[PDB]
Amino acid sequence: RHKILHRLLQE
Amino acid sequence: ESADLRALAKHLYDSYIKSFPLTKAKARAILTGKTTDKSPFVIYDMNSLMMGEDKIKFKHITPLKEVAIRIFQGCQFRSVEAVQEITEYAKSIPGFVNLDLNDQVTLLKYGVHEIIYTMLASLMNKDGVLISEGQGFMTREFLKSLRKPFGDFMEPKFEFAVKFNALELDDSDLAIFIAVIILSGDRPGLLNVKPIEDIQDNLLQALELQLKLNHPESSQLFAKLLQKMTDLRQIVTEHVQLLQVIKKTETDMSLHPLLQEIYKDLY
Ligand SMILES: CC[C@H](OC(=O)N(Cc1ccccc1)C(=O)Nc1cc(OC)cc(OC)c1)c1cc(-c2ccc(OC(C)(C)C(=O)O)cc2)no1
Ligand SMILES: CCCCCCCCCCCCCC(=O)O
Repeated sequence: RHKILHRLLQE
Repeated sequence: ESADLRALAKHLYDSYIKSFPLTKAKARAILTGKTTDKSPFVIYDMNSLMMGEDKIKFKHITPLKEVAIRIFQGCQFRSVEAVQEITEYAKSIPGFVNLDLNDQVTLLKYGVHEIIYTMLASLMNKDGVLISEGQGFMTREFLKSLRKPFGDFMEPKFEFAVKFNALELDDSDLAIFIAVIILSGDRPGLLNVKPIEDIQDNLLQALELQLKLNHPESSQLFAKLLQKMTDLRQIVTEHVQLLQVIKKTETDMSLHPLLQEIYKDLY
């Protein structure tokens, strides 16, 4: 869950 | 000591300047006409909205519906970019990226709307709001005049903004205040509160010092500001309920998937 947020945070 | 708290303040300010293209400084220059720059296009009715489209068109984005819906959709594209900017800023807050990734998610998820309303106030006066990075100025009465429930959607944000803007914070103050909001140890579902509260404690000391130094004649600005932090949650809960209402009563629109992520399982 929160795939985009995870992506933004790990990016 | 005090010195370290000043270094934190300055580190946050520089990060803030990197993360958010349109500052409160730039916005206030535009709104007072103290800029050399061209005046923003005023949108005060449907006709003026239409004529301004080419000048407020962000990133050459074009619709593939009624005005109320199109306004809401444009507001969505801006909000998504605000979320991205706030995420980048958060990762500059010392210690934040060392937190459990699930807690980073939770902090952003509950914090971004509080910050968006804080930063929206920098773009508002009692008569309207700057849009498309200062290129347009949408009147408050025009937003009120939209059909329900859209007509009453932005009005809460204006009432907040008028009171908050009276504190006369600048970007260097806001940079720390925003970091304080993100590092809130009482967000639902946090796994490990302690290191969040440790960071917030430092941020809060940094904010108190900053306010003392930057507004020496403004007594109890720190305390006035902390009370607004508790009011922001209400504008957010209220806002979430309205979104819930429109998501049911308006099948002709839908939320960007990023905004879906944030709004779901929220209040
Ligand atoms: C009716 C003009 C409206 O513009 C805004 O409201 N804008 C400028 C904007 C335009 C396109 C993309 C991003 C921004 C705003 O900035 N609105 C706005 C309003 C606002 O108060 C409500 C606050 C705010 O931030 C401070 C911004 C707009 C929306 C669109 C639009 C463009 C593409 C769209 O794509 C899809 C979803 C595929 C579609 O066609 O359904 C849908 C709508 N084109 O123009
Ligand atoms: C949901 C209502 C507001 C959503 C529209 C975007 C508002 C925030 C954009 C702010 C851009 C940062 C610049 C600033 O405000 O200083």
